Amino acid sequence: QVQLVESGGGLVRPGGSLRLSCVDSERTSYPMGWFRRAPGKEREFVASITWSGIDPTYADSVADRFTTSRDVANNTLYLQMNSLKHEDTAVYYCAARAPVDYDYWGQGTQVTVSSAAA
Amino acid sequence: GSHSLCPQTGSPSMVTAITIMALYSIVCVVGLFGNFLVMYVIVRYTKMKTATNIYIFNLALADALATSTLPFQSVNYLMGTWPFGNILCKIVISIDYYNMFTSIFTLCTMSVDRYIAVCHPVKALDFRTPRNAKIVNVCNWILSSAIGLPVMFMATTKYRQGSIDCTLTFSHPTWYWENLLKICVFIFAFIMPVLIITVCYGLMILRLKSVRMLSGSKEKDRNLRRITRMVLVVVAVFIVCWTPIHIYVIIKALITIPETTFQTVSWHFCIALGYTNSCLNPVLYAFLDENFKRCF
Ligand SMILES: CO[C@]12C=C[C@]34C[C@@]1(C)[C@@H](c1ccccc1)N[C@H]2[C@@]31CCN(C)[C@@H]4Cc2ccc(O)cc21
Ligand SMILES: CC(C)CCC[C@@H](C)[C@H]1CC[C@H]2[C@@H]3CC=C4C[C@@H](O)CC[C@]4(C)[C@H]3CC[C@]12C
Repeated sequence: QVQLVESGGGLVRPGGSLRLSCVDSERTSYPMGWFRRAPGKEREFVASITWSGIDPTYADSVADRFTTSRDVANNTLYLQMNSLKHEDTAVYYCAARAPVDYDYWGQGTQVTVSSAAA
Repeated sequence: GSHSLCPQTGSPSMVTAITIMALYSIVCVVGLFGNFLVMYVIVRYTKMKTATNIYIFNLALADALATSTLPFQSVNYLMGTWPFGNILCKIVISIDYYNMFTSIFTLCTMSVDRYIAVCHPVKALDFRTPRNAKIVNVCNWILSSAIGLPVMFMATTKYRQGSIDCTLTFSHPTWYWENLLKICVFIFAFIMPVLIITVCYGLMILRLKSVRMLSGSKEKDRNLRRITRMVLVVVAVFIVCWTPIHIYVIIKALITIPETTFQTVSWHFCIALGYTNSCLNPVLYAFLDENFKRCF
């Protein structure tokens, strides 16, 4: 049905930056939300944005460091993560709404904040 | 040159003086209450962690300071004279110019911010940070200082037919620099803001109307109706509230008009309309903001 393609994850040193992107190239859904699950924690809301791309909503834990945007022309969702800490190490999931809580979820992308990176 | 002191010869009637008094009082009370409520909700609940709340707080603070000058202007109208002295004349005039521009520049920034979000979503990732929102507020304050600081030096009290006018004194020749100030105010506080918000919101709507989503065209038409409606409201409110006083100031610089009751009442009504923009901005930009709405 819907295939959410997540990109941009991986390893970063603490204080570094990552940009996640998520697309549904078939236009069958609107990627609009970002969630994450730490290794031992529950799934937690990170950020979301309206269909228009105008109004983002951030979790208090990331409001000072994360920015989200939506390219309405090509249905791409972005998450810019700055000043990454260890508490940001998690699998990040893209969430999308059908054109007709979210209806679709990506398989997730690992984000690991460690000093053993470059 | 006359400024605060209005040539009123032909003492006002009962109904007109009460009307102008109720005008200044209502706009002041509504402006102070609405903007202090926004600042309270931000300080107490939302906490100003996001760029949007940083802009909203900056707008509410400027709008509250703008309406805080109205009790001085009311008394100045009652007594037909500025009674607060030279120091308060400089302070109130400077606060009044500073926060006219700070209010207007902030609502322009909110228009540019929304235009960037829709039309440059990649660059929006860098622009729409709390750090940049604070930088923009500082840059806008520096720009507002180009007029807010000089009027602090130019403003003074001088005698005018026994009564006292809190006015501005200019370098020689006065007829050049006084009219240059009026022109610069007209273009930085009205012309440029009208151009910025109409072009930014217009280009934002054009981009949103160009998306074709293979499925839910009804959900797209619905959101476009709501956004276009909000765009028309915030632009119409700015134009209705600010055009009368700006045009009135220009006309009085060009021609001499017959001092009548209708001229006097219309002048103070146009002044009040300008401060009503500070009364409506909490509704348009705070209470109707998507995230601010949820926190109520
Ligand atoms: C000409 O008198 C004013 C007319 C509207 C105005 C307030 C004023 C009544 C006046 C003023 C400002 C502060 C204290 C006393 C008088 N300063 C002028 C203000 C000064 C700024 N404030 C917001 C309004 C709007 C305005 C618009 C254009 C302009 O050239 C001047 C003004
Ligand atoms: C909705 C917006 C665009 C309407 C703009 C209203 C403007 C054009 C109106 C509002 C008040 C009007 C003024 C009110 C009264 C007079 C009296 C007269 O002695 C000179 C014209 C003058 C000064 C009018 C000029 C035009 C004026 C400034």
